[PDB]
Amino acid sequence: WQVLGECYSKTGNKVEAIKCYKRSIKASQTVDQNTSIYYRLAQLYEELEDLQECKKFMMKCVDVEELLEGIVTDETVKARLWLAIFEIKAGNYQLAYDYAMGVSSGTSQEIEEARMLARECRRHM
Amino acid sequence: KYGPLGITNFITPYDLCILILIHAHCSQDNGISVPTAVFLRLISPTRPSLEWNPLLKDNSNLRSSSIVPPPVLPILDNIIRILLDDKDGNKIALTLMGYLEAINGLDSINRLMMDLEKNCLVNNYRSMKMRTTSTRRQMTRASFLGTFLSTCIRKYQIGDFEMRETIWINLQNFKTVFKHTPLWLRFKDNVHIQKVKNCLLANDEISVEDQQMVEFFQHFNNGNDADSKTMNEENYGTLISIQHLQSIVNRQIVNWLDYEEQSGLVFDLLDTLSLNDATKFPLIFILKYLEAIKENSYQTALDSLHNYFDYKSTGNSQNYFHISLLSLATFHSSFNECDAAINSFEEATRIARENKDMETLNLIMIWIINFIEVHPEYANRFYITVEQIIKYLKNSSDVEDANIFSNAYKFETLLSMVKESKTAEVSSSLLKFMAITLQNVPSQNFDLFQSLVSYEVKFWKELGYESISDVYEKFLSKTSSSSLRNYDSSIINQDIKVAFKALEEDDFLKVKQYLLKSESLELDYDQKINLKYLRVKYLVKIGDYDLSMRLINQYVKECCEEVADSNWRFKFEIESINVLLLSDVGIRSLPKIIKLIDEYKEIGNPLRCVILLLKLCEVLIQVGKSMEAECLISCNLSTILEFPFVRKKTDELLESLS
Amino acid sequence: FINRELATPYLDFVKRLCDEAYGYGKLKSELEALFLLGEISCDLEDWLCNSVGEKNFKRWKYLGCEAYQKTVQILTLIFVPACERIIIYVEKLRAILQAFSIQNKLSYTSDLTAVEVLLKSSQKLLTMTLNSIIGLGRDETLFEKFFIWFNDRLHEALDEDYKLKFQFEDDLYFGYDLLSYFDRILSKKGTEPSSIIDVKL
Amino acid sequence: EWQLQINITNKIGGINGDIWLSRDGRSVKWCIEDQCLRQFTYNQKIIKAGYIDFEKTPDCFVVVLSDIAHVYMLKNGGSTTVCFPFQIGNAFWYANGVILERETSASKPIEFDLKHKYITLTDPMAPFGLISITNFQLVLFPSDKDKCIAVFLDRNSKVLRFYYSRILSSSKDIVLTEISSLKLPDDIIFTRLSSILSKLKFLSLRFERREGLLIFHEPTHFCKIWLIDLLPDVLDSIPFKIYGNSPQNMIRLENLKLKEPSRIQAMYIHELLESCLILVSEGQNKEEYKACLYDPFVKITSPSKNISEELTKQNSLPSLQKLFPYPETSFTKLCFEAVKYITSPAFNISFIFLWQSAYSILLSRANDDVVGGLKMEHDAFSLVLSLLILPIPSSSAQEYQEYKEIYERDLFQHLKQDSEITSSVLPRIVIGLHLIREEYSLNVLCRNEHALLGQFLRFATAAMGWPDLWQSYYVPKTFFHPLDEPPSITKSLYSITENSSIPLCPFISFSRLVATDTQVELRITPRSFKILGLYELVHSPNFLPDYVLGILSSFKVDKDELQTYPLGILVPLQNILKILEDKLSEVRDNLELLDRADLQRCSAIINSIRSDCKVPLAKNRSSKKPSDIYSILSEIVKSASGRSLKLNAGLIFSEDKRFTHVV
Amino acid sequence: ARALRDISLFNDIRKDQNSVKYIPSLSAYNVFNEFPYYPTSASQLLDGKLDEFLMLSEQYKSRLPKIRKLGWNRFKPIGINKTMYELEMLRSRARA
Repeated sequence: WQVLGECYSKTGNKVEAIKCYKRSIKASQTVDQNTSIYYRLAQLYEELEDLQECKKFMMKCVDVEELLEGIVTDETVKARLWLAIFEIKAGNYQLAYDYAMGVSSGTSQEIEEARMLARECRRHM
Repeated sequence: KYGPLGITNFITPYDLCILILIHAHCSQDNGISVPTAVFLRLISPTRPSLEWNPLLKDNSNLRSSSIVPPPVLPILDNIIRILLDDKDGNKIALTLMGYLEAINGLDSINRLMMDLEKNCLVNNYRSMKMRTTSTRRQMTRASFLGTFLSTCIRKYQIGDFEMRETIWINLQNFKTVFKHTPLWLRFKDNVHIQKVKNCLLANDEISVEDQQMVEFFQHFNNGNDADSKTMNEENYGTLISIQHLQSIVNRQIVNWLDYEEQSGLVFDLLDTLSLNDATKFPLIFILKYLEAIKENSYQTALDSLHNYFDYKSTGNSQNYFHISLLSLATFHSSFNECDAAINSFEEATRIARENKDMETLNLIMIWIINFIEVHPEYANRFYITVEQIIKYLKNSSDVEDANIFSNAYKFETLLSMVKESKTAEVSSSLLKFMAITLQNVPSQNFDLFQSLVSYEVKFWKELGYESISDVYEKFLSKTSSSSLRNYDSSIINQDIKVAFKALEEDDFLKVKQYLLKSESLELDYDQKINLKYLRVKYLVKIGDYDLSMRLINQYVKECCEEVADSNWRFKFEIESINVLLLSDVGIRSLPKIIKLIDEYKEIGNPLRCVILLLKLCEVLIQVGKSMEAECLISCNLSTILEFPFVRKKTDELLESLS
Repeated sequence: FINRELATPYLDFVKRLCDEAYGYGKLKSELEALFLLGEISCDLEDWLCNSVGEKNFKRWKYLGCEAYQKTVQILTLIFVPACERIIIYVEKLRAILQAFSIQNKLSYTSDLTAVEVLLKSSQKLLTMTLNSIIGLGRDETLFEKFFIWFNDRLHEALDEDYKLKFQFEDDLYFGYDLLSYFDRILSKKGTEPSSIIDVKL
Repeated sequence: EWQLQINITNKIGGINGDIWLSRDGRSVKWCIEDQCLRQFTYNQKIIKAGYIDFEKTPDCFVVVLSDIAHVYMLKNGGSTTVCFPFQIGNAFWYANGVILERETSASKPIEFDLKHKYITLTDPMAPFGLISITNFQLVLFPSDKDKCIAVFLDRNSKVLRFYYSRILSSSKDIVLTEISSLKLPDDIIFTRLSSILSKLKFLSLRFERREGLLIFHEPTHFCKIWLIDLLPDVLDSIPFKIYGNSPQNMIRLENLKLKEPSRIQAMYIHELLESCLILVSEGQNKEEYKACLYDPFVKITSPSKNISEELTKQNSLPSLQKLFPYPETSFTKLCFEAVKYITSPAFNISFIFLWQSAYSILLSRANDDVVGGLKMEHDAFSLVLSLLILPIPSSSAQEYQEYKEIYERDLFQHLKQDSEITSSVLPRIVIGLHLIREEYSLNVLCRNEHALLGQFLRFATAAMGWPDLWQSYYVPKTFFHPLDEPPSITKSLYSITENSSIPLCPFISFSRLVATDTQVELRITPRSFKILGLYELVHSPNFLPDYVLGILSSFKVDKDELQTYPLGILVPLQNILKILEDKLSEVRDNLELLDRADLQRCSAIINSIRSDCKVPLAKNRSSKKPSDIYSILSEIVKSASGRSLKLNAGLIFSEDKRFTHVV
Repeated sequence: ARALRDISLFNDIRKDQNSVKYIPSLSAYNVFNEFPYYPTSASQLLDGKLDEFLMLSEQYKSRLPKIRKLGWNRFKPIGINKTMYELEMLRSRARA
């Protein structure tokens, strides 16, 4: 099911790809396997010009990291960086500060992106 | 004559039959020279390689300038029927029949083959003139028969004893099939068979002891049925080479697409493939596909197409992946899917770029407008506008194009007509396409030649000279239709002309029933407009104009935004004009008629100018100012009789004035 | 013009090179033997070397190609535009007479049967013209396949070391068209000057 | 041989299409009439064929195999396929989905499951749902969205269970609550589940808020109808659903009021006639079969005596459906609709019956005189009402002989014996038709039949003796009439006008004598309502020509609607728009009612900005020597192998030579 | 395939105006030696499709002398320490 969405995603059938991945999510036996699905599924909403809708799936992917005693996986690293970026536009600097510090154990480019954002939110905190 | 079919890379029993014939001809002992037409019907199908792309190319080279007889199936019954026709063909027919009787063993087969290589076939002509001591005709390798016999010789030395036994087991099977046939009864005794058989059976070196037991070897293997037969593996009833199968299939599909053939025999035999020759012969899949479209089966069409394009791509080293989508794109456009065909086409563009080959881009571009020609409503959706292609292909090159420029200008002509450009440019643009198409072979490029006729007939009909159109329409092919546009479109198109005639003869019941089919049929855009135009005309005759008036305006309004078809806009506008003036109120149409008059005066299409004149005359006579209408019609009467179909209206108005 | 400049000069070259040199009936059968069997008689090998040779062969090809490729041009580019123009003028000619038969309302009338005959005859010409263009399209196909094969035979007769570049394997029905050319070019009807097109009609 | 299917698809009224099955469940052909459209073959047994919708507004054709469903997009898109948790016996269509019943037994042991055997799916991609039942094979389900009654039969019990199923969307998707039960006759004995189901036949009927279920069994000649009245208060009552309690009054079981109800061959629903009317086939001999019509809700039945022997077959249903006539043209449709809105359903349905009979008689009488057209139904419409109002002549009269075939019909006898309806309803019909003629007088495109109404209306007045004012209303120069004065659009319009000599006068439309909301009246006479609305607003003392645009927008009047008016109303309003063609330059919404492209294009540009949609670029219609043949050909082969900016520059700067000097 | 230049007219005007990697298929792969067949010439590729008959024709032609060319090289009889490959090379020098 995951493969079908990628084909649909690569062919500009985004309206169909949403339902395809949603079918994939039920078939997965373990929640941890859904971490990759959540991030890309959220991206498909972003290109459907509705940022509010993608927040709900964005909450779930990061929350999986907490539910897995801090798995600290790569596809949550891009999740936390994007979530903190949007929260700055929302004006909630305090709610964006904890996101940057929690992702401070990623890649070289990931940590610097959050560290600079951590300084940005701590300025207005 | 039916039986299991299997592809064989060895000497098929059919092959020996030619070798039988060539032996008699070259031996010149019997004075029997087989007619040249016989050979050219037999050897030529065995000549290798034709190739035939599934779609995207129709009979670009397959069509023979001279009509050829159908290829012959590998059964003695069919072969004999060719020679049998002649009054003296019995003598030639019996010559083949006798040789097949003389050949009773595998050794005897070898005697024929050793004879030809040692004596008949010769390397080159320079040794012809030194070999004047030969009592038999000698063959050159490069000749028509020479190249064939060389291949046959090669296919005999190519295998072990395992293949030679299969030849004789199959030939005896093949020979015996003809035995239980009515024709064999007609030739049960012919005395000449014994004479010819004894000619070659001589010098047997034994007649008393070995011949007693030679028969025993032959009979024991044969199915004497006195006891249980010796058990042997199942043997095929007919053996054909790949190239021979290519000819019979290509002829069948071409005959199907648009001297008698045997459709049942060919189809039955093609259904017994071991599924491995199908891999060696991928074209068997598409033969079902063409059959599939005939009955309009969706899934059965699809799998066959996918079947064909999987075996073909692997077999051929060049990348044909960029070609698979287009055929699938054509297939979707064949079932009016349209939108799904659009998605199919886009990824074909990306694939073409990765191959980085220029020649395929011409093929992909030419398919674009061909698709948009059928469905002009989709022009905006493509990533390239139609005008960009025409500018590109006009200055594509000066060589290695041949047909591209012929394709290029016809698209401009169609666009120029739809854009209602001045007649001087349209005539010039059609002139270019006419000159280039006829300059090369028009018979071979059957598709474009038909398209020329359709445009020219349409073009001159719009000008109002049916006399010119009458000449060209006799060249328009019916039921031929074209690729990528359904399969029953011809039936629909023929039916529409029936409805229009039915409307003229006031057969309201028939046309009414047809409109019911209209709302639930899948129709091409050009067809859609005609029915859309048909309905409004029908409603006018009934008398209800409140519905039609609301209906005509919606049509013309959508005839200017969705598709910029000016010609169909004109035809709809005048219908509304007719509706108004028929209801005793045509004065509302005076602003509409005038704005078209001066507009078309600049264009210069006389048919447009005259038709509006009659409408202008008709409105002036329902006012009570017929005095000046008579004055105007008098001055212009000379130039309005030139157009035939308006004469009936023109004549009828005359008695009204009296 | 085409009869005097394109058709006749080509045919006379054929007649002089074939009938005056070897003869028609003997040539046709012997060529088929050459095509099917490769048997070249002593007399024919003289005909290729001395009668035809290299010098006339290029002339033969040059005459033949113009005999067809120029012929279609004059039919498509002159005949097609003129016939349609005649139709238009004839149609306008008919309309004018019909109107003054009514506008003048003069008691004496001139019959229009003369006009309609021209319209039908003119229509017949254009239909007849197009058929020839289609036919000459085929003739070009047959013409080319003949000489591409004829080139191999001629040079082979004059070289004894010629390497055959063209292969008959390229086409399946390469036998039929090649034979089809011979009867068109070598027959009693072909001997007539109207072999290329039906000039008389 | 091919077999046709009776009910395949829910299309709230029907769909034009056919489904053909082979001699075995292995091929499906969606032929329309004679053209084989998309055809599907399968190795497995085919259960049913769809074309139903899947709640996402699709138009998809679905075929169900034993365990696999194929769903082919027909309107737009490709194909999809779905699996199922277990084997499927049968599948039944319902509004936005399918109901699937499990395969019971196969072998000869007979074992079956009862806990859960029904699956609900909306669209192929979403997961299935489970039914819900509250206090057993599904023989029939309400496939149509409009009807909401499901019937269940359990084999051993041989009793029926009637439910009120309602569909639940965004797992429980459907809920059923029992209302009543029916006991099968003892003679009815059923024995291959479809074959068991084949003998019994069930039909779904509904009119207004009453719906009926027809139960038929040919071998035992058993025919009964179950009726329910869908009261909005009763249905919405919470105790009604959960407890299943139902009052005795709305439940009722009745038989058919036919001459020989025990000799009914088969019956079908009139597809063309959306109402409760049902086809009824009867046979008196092995070579003749008589067809008649009957209404379940109202006991009125139609004596048709239509003979058709070979048409009784199932695969010949469309021909049978097309046998009975209905007005197909677009004129008498309004007349019938007006009759429906002004007459009782009892009188209504009998009227179509008489009209159809008269229409048939005229066909037999009229031997294709010239054409046959709108005059046909109008004559049929005319003569039916004339016979209703004209007293029956003596049997010796010549007029009696020519129309005898209508006289002896029971409905005509009943429709004339009924003193009350002839006394009061007929004038109401006359008044309504008069209003239709008045409405047509506002649309100049249909003056012909407008006059056609006139002769009959004149005839109607002569038959019923109305005051000479009404009769003189048509000439250039015993029922009781409710209105003493004819209602006229024009007279009322001239009343509501400045400098009006006539006093104030209302139009007294039929919206009050119909006893129904103006929404019903709107769809019948939209032109009359609109014009009355416009000049009620325009002729206000405080009216200014700016509001007319919003007025025109609000009354849904377009350019085409504007151009069809019998002078009069058109003239000033066109001048009013002409005035707005001058002083309007500020983009004030609803520009499409004008004819200026710039303002509407600018408005379209602005609206796209506000939302953040068609930037239709204007093609430059550029336009001289024609030259010669050769020159053109040379040109194309030759072509085969900033300027605007500078041109602007010469216009951007002008009136001096400075720019050249500085360069 | 007239290329617009085989047309006599346009060819005349132009003069006046002037003033493949191979990949194996399944059938190419055989069962004995894992090396796929490599076609010797483009003639053996039929419009890019490997003709199976020509493939096996070359294969037979390669193996036929292989039986004859057996005794060359490695094989040595006993009592002759010198294989026959150089029996003919000395024989060639004997006359020459």
